[PDB]
Amino acid sequence: SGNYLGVSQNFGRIAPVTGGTAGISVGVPGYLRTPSSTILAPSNAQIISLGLQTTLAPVLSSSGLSSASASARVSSLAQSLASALSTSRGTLSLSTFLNLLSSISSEIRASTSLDGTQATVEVLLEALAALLQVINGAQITDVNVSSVPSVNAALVSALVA
Repeated sequence: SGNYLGVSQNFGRIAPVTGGTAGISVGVPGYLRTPSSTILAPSNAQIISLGLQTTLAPVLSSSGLSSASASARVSSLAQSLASALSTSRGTLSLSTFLNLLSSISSEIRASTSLDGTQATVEVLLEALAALLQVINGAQITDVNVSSVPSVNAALVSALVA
């Protein structure tokens, strides 16, 4: 129905008693349980915090030093589980996520271009981070590694170029 001027000037005591029928999906989203009733409520915001958190991690943790660059990627792995405890299951996409991981290596600079000696150690630090991110709460199937370009094949291609 329509609460616009309540169709009569008496509407000042008639709240918006309209809305409830959600099409063929009466309170049952499942595939897209968005945390607000507004189609894409994370309107290139919260869904981009899966980038912005690690883009700004070295910027907020006092530059891209030999602790902050690990902290940035470890923080994304910690949010991977925390996002699974929310609407998601620690996943996003299968080919579009690779375009993210190719940038996530570039912005903290390790696991791309300069990758050659520190990157040999980082393969064990992120093999541990992939086990730590499940030790954090283990939702049974919650450890995405894509098909190679997952900020992880770069740590081997650093030492075995």
